[PDB]
Amino acid sequence: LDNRYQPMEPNPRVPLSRVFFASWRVVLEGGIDPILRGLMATPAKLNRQNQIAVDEIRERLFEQVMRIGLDLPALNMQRSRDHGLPGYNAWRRFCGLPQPETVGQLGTVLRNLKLARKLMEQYGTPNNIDIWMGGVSEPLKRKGRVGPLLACIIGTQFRKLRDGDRFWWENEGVFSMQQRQALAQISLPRIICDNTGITTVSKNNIFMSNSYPRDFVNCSTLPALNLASWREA
Amino acid sequence: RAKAKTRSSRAGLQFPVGRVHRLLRKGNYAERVGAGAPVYLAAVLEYLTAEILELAGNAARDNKKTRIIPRHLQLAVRNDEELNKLLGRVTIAQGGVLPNIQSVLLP
Amino acid sequence: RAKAKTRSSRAGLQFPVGRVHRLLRKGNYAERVGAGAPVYLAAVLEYLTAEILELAGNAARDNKKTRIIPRHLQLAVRNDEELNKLLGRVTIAQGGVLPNIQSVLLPK
Amino acid sequence: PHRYRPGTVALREIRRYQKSTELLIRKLPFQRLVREIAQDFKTDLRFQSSAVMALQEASEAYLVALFEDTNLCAIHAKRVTIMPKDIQLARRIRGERA
Amino acid sequence: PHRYRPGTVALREIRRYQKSTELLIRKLPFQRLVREIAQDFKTDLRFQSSAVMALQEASEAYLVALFEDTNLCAIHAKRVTIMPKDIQLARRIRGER
Amino acid sequence: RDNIQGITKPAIRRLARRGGVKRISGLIYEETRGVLKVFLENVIRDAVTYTEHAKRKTVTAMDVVYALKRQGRTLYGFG
Amino acid sequence: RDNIQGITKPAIRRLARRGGVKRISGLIYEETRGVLKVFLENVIRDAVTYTEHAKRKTVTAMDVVYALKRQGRTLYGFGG
Amino acid sequence: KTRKESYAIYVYKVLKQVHPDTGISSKAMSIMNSFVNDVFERIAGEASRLAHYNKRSTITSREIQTAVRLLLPGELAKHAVSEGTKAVTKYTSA
Amino acid sequence: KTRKESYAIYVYKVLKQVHPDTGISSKAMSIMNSFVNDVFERIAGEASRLAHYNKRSTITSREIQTAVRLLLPGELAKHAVSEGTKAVTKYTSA
DNA sequence: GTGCCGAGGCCGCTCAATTGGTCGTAGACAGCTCTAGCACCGCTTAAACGCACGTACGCGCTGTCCCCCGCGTTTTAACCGCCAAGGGGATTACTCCCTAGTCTCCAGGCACGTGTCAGATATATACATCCGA
DNA sequence: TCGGATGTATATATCTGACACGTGCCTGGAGACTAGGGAGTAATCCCCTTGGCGGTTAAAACGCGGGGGACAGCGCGTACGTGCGTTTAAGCGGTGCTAGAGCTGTCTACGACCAATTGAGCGGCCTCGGCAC
Ligand SMILES: *[C@@H]1O[C@H](CO[C@@H]2O[C@@H](C)[C@@H](O)[C@@H](O)[C@@H]2O)[C@@H](O[C@@H]2O[C@H](CO)[C@@H](O[C@@H]3O[C@H](CO[C@H]4O[C@H](CO)[C@@H](O)[C@H](O)[C@@H]4O)[C@@H](O)[C@H](O[C@H]4O[C@H](CO)[C@@H](O)[C@H](O)[C@@H]4O)[C@@H]3O)[C@H](O)[C@H]2NC(C)=O)[C@H](O)[C@H]1NC(C)=O
Repeated sequence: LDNRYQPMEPNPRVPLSRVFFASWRVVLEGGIDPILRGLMATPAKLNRQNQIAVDEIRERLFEQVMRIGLDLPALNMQRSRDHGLPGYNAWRRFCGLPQPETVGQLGTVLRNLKLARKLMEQYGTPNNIDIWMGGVSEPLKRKGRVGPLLACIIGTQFRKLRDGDRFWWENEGVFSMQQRQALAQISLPRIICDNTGITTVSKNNIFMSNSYPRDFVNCSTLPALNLASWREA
Repeated sequence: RAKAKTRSSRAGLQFPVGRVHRLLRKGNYAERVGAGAPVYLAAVLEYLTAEILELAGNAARDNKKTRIIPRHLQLAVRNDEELNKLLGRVTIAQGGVLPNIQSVLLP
Repeated sequence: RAKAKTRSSRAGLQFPVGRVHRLLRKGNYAERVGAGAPVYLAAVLEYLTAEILELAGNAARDNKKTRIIPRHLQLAVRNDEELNKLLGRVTIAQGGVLPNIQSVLLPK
Repeated sequence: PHRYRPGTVALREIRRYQKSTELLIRKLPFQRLVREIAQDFKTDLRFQSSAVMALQEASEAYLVALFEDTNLCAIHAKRVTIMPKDIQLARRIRGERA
Repeated sequence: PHRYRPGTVALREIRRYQKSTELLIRKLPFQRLVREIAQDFKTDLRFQSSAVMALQEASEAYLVALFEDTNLCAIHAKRVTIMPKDIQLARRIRGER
Repeated sequence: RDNIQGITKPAIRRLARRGGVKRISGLIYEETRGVLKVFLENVIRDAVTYTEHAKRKTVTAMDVVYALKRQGRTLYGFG
Repeated sequence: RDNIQGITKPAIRRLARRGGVKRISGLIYEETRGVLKVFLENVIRDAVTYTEHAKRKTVTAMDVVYALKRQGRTLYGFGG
Repeated sequence: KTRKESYAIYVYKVLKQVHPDTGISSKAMSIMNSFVNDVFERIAGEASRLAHYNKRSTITSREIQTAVRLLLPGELAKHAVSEGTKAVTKYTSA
Repeated sequence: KTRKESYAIYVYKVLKQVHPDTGISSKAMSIMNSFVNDVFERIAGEASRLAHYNKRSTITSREIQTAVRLLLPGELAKHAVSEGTKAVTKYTSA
């Protein structure tokens, strides 16, 4: 997108199979400002039980730099098998969730009976369902984008990464109280305003605002990071 | 005129913004009530209701039950530290008590 | 016109009926406030104040002092069952505590 | 002549009644007690069934919480038997009889 | 070499401190503690003298009531010495735990 | 009118079992009856006051709920 | 910044004596310090919230009174 | 400065009526003012809740009487009700 | 027959949002309605007291946010504040 | 496996929420001001701190026996299914009296100024009380 | 069971500062009206509360046997109160600076208020499957 958040000619919409390992687009095609604008002002893709992954990554992944296109979900499940990860039921048991055994129980858990029939036909038992497939086939949590199993795993991992980190910014002795309060005023919109030539930037929760110009403000209204607390005397 | 649009739909909620506004206006709380107060109150009420309902549904599922009864509500409230702190002096009818036996009384 | 008379004077009260009425009207309590509510409230407040002050003055006289200090108020409050029940969750500044010692802790 | 230990059936009852939500007091005697108590405040009084039910629920919850506190007090004194002094101490510390 | 039996001076101090109304905690250390606690909530926070005094009075009254309940708990267990378990039991029964 | 005895010893024992009590002394029942009588007296007095203020001869569930809420014992399930 | 030690053992002993305590264990002082810190944290947090809502930088006695009343600890003689 | 009103002079008149010789200090006056304000707030809030429960938009003497009966315990409620009824009758007589 | 309003439709809508298959009972609806009313009353009263303390005649979003921070404990207050801020921003945009 | 009663779904309709304009006042903002909170500084000195002793007390072990728990039997009344009368809760219409609202004004209450007398602070004394002898 | 010895209440001087009185002023409470709607008072409808009856059987009361736990000694170590000597910031009093709480003057935009419109939700009525048995 250009300065007015309109499609940028030429090539406003480029297929993903033509952008993999293409740094010449970053170099010779206007830099990173249009790319950041497109990231900020374009809706993402919703995860639906009948619309999981697009064909760009499923049929034509790394097509230009390889002898044949790859299959990203197939690679995910083959990697899960390569890593020797347990099945869907084992991880449901791990997170304290009920483990379905029949097609009816799997349909009740997934809230999609036809998907349960498809999974039963492909695998034969819920215990053999790969972790990625079962995680992305579960209905999404309210105000969330992962199923209960994926939410459990991700929350546990990030809680461990936060509490187990000695140099956590909120940990005492890492940052001073004034420095912590100054850091509390940061925002990715402010970073984009400071480090690029973009003057109109989405509002708070940059990961939610996607429609121009309803949720876009001027770059000057964003509070800046006050580094005066870092002065040593 | 233009087609009517509920304020809850504009705010993206499911709790009634208009009813909350009317209750605030007729509840003898202040001389005037702002236009953003009902939206905030409805959002907070919806969030709390969703939290407790989700916990109660999880408790009901743990008991192999299809419906939510007051026992599941009590189990959801008393097993959550923050909800228990909020509903500390509150008695839920037909809720029972949390199963807990002191260690010294065990054989 | 006529010689203005305070509403407290008509009711034989030393507490302000007009001020209580104004506080009731501007206190966001109800849409309308009746004419007899301020008189009743002022009378109740005056009675409670008179009783607590009588007990505090009795305590001060028992302490051979003239002026009333918070210690006398605390003694008066805690030595009356009804007032203690009314002020159970109230902390009086510079009031101390009622002198008591458990019988087992006594030397014997 | 299979006789259980003097503590097995008590623990069984504890596990049984901590998993249910019923009312442990018979409804008719409690209703009669409520009416007898209310006779001291206003003669010729009528009661809704929901009012008596709410009173029973509140009383049962209050008694259960008081008994939990009393059990804590008894355990504090290195005992397993619930005694009236434990109830009195719990009521004092709670602020009821204080 | 005169010497008082253990317990007499304790009762004397009880009778002395149950008669006076003065604050039993030093003012400056309590002010420093209050400022240190309030630092976690705001920067460059200023305190009125009356605010610190009110905080001290409330804290002292709360601690005195807690110690009364603790003494009751210790006496219940056929003891005259208060222990942390008595404080924990009192705070549980009060509902502060 | 001796209805405080209607709360029988097995009922008090059941209420204690729900509270996790393993052993009960023989003198606990009278104390529990007295405590229950005091609590019911307070709640019923408040409810009857609420009923008289409403100019009614019938005690409703709302009166009991308000009486309990006035004592910091909010009850959910009756309005 | 270790100001919790400013509440010395003699001060806690005096507070216990005012409460009618004859004998005090050696581990009581740490428990008392922790309880005091928790109580002060709650009250001061409420007071700071009240002050911040008023767009003020000075914590007044009335904010402390409102906080204590919120916890159910109405205090007489300070403010009104 | 600005006028900050309080129940100080009225409390002094009541004290002089009760004890014609004793005085009062500033801290005791502050405590009495806080007590009066607290009791006023309690009774007014109870009366407001009573009026809201009965779907009435007016606080009358009956609401204040019921609030006093609910809050004040034992003989305090009876004596306060008697004093308030006497004051209301005297006010409405003149 | 008079019309009695309650938060039953909205609670059912939220339940279907969370648990589409799980149903609810009548007593659970009564408890939900009582809980919603109690929380509403608590927040509204705290906001009213905040407005009265600062000598304001208007209850705004700031008063509600501060009341939520004061009453709701721990992370509940933060999450509720975030949800309310998002709702207010969305309403202001639309 | 049964079935049945309570949760779920569907249709009037009506009142409460929405939409479109105005008014005036509550709140936002800029500016001054002058309390009052904060930051050194020295001197007492009262209180905190460190320490040794011994003695009273907390804690563990042991034995009694009595009080409480478990179980069988009989009695009691709780519980449940109908039936009837009716007191009283709940709703509706009229109107009238009680309360909100407004202009005038004047006196009660608040801010300021002050002085003297209850009250805080030594001081020597007389007891009050406690601990071997 | 009495002498010393430690601590405390008491009556007596001696400053002292704050509480009560006096005065000026101002703003809000009272006097005298007008307008409108909240509710007080009848009247009516039906519903849910109370009283009654009888049959089942679940539960409470009573009694008996036994074991285990509450309570009273008894001992033993230990740790906490008491007193003394050393140290340390607490407190008091003055001094200086300026941050911000508070009051004043402008102004505008936002919520209360009013009128017209319509559809959201509440009550009534089926209908079937989740759960008590
Ligand atoms: C068969 O045993 C399974 C395993 O049993 C384990 O070993 C035996 C001998 C016992 O000791 C048993 O207690 C052990 O669990 C058992 O499945 C187990 O079920 C539990 C309870 O659902 C699972 O625990 C839950 O795990 C997750 C993740 O937390 C864990 O992992 C992370 C990372 O390692 C750690 O940081 C955590 O501390 C835990 O170790 C959570 O979902 C959950 O905690 C959250 O949820 C509960 C309630 O939902 C809340 O109370 C908590 O506060 C948290 O919010 C639990 O901790 C356990 O993972 C699982 N084990 C395995 C190996 O899958 C199974 O039930 C047994 N089968 C039968 C039929 O009984």
